[PDB]
Amino acid sequence: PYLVAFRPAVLVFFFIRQPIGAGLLAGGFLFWQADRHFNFGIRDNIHNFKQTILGFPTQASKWETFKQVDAQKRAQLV
Amino acid sequence: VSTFPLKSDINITKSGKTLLSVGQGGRSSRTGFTATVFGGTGFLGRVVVSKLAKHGTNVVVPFRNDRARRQLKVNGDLGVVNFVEFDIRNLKSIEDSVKYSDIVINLIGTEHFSKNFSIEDVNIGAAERIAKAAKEAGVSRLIHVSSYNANPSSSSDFYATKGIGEQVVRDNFGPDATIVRPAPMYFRNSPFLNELLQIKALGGNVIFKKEVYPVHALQVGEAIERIAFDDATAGQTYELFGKERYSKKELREMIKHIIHIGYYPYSAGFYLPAPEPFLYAFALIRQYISSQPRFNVDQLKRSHINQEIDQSAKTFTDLGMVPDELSEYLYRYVKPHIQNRTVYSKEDIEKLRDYVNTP
Ligand SMILES: NC(=O)C1=CN([C@@H]2O[C@H](COP(=O)(O)OP(=O)(O)OC[C@H]3O[C@@H](n4cnc5c(N)ncnc54)[C@H](OP(=O)(O)O)[C@@H]3O)[C@@H](O)[C@H]2O)C=CC1
Repeated sequence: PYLVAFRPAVLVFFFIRQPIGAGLLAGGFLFWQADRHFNFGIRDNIHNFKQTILGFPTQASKWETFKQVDAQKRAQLV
Repeated sequence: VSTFPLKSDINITKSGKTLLSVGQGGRSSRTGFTATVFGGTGFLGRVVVSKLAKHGTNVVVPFRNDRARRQLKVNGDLGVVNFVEFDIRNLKSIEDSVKYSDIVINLIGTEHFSKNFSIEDVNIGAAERIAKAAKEAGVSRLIHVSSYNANPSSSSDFYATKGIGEQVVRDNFGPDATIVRPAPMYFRNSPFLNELLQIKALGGNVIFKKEVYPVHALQVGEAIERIAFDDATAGQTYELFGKERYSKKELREMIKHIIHIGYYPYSAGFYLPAPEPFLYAFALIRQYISSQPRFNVDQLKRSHINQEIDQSAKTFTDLGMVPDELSEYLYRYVKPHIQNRTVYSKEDIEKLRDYVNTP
C-alpha cells in the first residue's frame, strides 16, 4: 500500500525533473491503456505476430484445428 | 577608484557651490557632493551607489522596497548613505531626495508593465517627473540611463518609450542633462545572464538568436562615476558597449558547455521548440495570471531586433576608459553555477567558442 501514497510524489517529480521524457513515457503509457479500453486490436495483433513466427499455438491455429476435427466428425456420421 | 577619484580637490558645480574634498580617499574621507541615485536598490544601482559612497559622496537612495535598502548602507560611513521612502506617484517624496543633491542619477527603467505602471509611465513618466523636479531645486548635474537601442519610432514598446524618455528629459531638465546608453551588462545576478542560465527556457531558439555587444557592469558602474565628478560631460549622449560581438545562442551553448550540461539536454528542457503563436499566447496568459515579472510580449519582438551602434554617441575611450571584453570575465560570473577545476582563461574562451560553432 506504500506505492499508493508514494505515487503522487514521484509522478510530480518525474515531470519536474525530466519534463520531455515524462511526456513520452506517461504519454506512451496512456496509449496502451486507451488501446485496451477501446479494443483497438493493436497489442493483440502484435502478440499474434510473435506466436506465429516462433511456432507457438496461435489462437487462429486452434480454431482451424477445431474446424478440421469438426469437419471430420460430421462426415463420419454420413 | 585607485586611491582618490576626484580629478581636483575643489570642484565648482553649475550652481556655484564650491565643494572641497577632504581625506586621502578612504571610507572616512569625503568629497562634498550629494549624489541622489534613483533606483539605487536595483541591479545597476547597487554598483552606482557602492562606488559613490566608498569615496565619500553622500548618496540619497529613494526606495519603494523597505527590505532591499538595508544592504546599501554597508558601503558608506555614518551618514554617507541616506534613505527616502517614495513612489513616482508621490511628487512630494521626489522633492525630498533632490533638495540637497548636487548630482542626480536616473536608473529607473522597466521592461514589463504591471497592474500599477505601464512601460511608458516608468521610462517616461518617472523620468519626466524626476528630471523636471530636479531642475527646480537647482541640481547642478543630471545623468540618465536609457536603452542601448533607443528609438522614438521603434515598434518595440521598450525602445519606443526609452527613446521618448530622452526627449522628455531634455525638454524638462534642459541642456545640462546627460544620456548614457548601456549595452547588456553582465555581472553577478545580471538579468542579461539569468535568462541564459535558466534550464527551462521555452522558445530558447527564438529568444537567443538576438545579437548584443556585452559590456562589463563594473566599467559602466565606473562610467557613471567618471561622468559624475566632471562637468565637461553635460548635454552629451553616450553608448557603452564591448568590442567583441557575441550572440545569446553563442553564449547559451558556451555557458552550458562550461557547466558540462549526453541525454540530459534533450530531456531536462534545454531546447524547447514551440510554435510562435504559443509563445505569444503564453506570454499574454501569464500577464494576467502571473504575480512575478515573467517573459513579456515585448521581449518576443526584441528577440528579432539586433543591437545597433549609434555613431552620434561617444564610446568608453571618450572618458579615458578602455572597455573590457566578455571573454576575460564570462567564466567567473557563472563559476557559481558550474577532480580538478578547469579555469577557462581569457584566450581559452575562443577555443570554447570554436567548439560551439563547429557542427
Ligand atoms: N544589464 C542590465 O541589467 C540592462 C540595463 N538596461 C537598462 O538600464 C537601466 C538600469 O536598470 P537595471 O538596474 O540594470 O535593472 P532593474 O530592472 O533591476 O532596475 C530597476 C530600478 O528601477 C526601479 N523601478 C522600476 N520600476 C519602478 C517604478 N514604477 N517605481 C519605482 N521604481 C521602479 C526599481 O525599483 P525596485 O527594484 O526597488 O523595485 C529599481 O530600483 C534600466 O532601464 C535597464 O532597462 C538595458 C538592458 C539590460
